[PDB]
Amino acid sequence: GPVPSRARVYTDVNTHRPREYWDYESHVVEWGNQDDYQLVRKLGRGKYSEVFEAINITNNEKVVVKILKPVKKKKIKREIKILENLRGGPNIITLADIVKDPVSRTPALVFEHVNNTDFKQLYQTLTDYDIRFYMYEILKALDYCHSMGIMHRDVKPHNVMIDHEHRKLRLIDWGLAEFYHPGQEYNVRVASRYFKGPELLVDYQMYDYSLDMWSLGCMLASMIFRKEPFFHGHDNYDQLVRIAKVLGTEDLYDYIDKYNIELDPRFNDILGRHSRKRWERFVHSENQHLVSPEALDFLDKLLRYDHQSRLTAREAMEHPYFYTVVK
Ligand SMILES: C#Cc1cccc(Nc2nc3cc(C(=O)O)ccc3c3cncnc23)c1
Repeated sequence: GPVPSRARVYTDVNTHRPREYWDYESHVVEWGNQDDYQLVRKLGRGKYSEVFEAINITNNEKVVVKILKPVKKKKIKREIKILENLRGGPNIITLADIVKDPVSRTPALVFEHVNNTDFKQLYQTLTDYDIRFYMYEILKALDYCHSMGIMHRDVKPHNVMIDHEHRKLRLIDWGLAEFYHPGQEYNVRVASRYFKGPELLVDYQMYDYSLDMWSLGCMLASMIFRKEPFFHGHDNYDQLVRIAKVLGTEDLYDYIDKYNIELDPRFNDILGRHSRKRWERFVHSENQHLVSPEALDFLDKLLRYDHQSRLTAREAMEHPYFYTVVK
């Protein structure tokens, strides 16, 4: 079968935590008072919930309320336990309360409110400095959650809320996050298409924190090159082909061969042969001010087929790309 894999860092975090920490199915939710919060306006809904701006009438503060759809009850305590485990961590959104909504008959998560500028608008204006600065803030959040034995699995621009005024960043929507246990096989149906790691795309289930680092690399490439999303596939198969047109097919084969993985035969007549490209090819007069040798080398070290070969969050923070960011 497949060759097994282990995270190269934080491998045994959960192994030596108490069972209460990671056994989320045993978690007992501490309920707050649903009457404390008044819905103000609907912000949107995903496949799993509806999110509302609201006011906390005990202090008149703005908050956000995420009313979970009655689907996949297991996921509910997973997301709750992960938020409580990570609460107070750098740049991790704060879960302020949990209440039972009387209409949906489901849990409603109450989060801190972030006065953000949507990425579709924000990304048009980021400077070279802004991108390094915010990348560094994202890494703080990822090193934190990885060091706490959790992978996010849904890193994408929408989940990185940024108040550009106060230069405040929060990593949100831990609804796809999971505990990392060495040797555990996970569902590959996670992340948004454009940010799915090659591991998910070739059906390799024994992945780990390094998945987030691929997603981060996709974000970075979209920011420095001003092309969002960068790998813009039409479906999960074309997504891998798009990647292979940049990283090349030989290193893809090396990857699947290392883990003795077999490509879906559907790729037989769509994958072709492709050389690995140099990142400079994506540079032009409209994004060159965002690009530097340090940026390209950092990106290159994030976007690797082999999950074991990508920079960890901690290593990424040590990269020359961030020397110019004020600490
Ligand atoms: C569905 C939807 C939808 C569509 C557009 C905008 C938003 N806005 C916000 N979503 C959040 C989600 C979470 C979470 O899921 O952990 C935490 C905090 C926020 C948040 C905080 N502050 C301001 N806005 C949001 C949501």
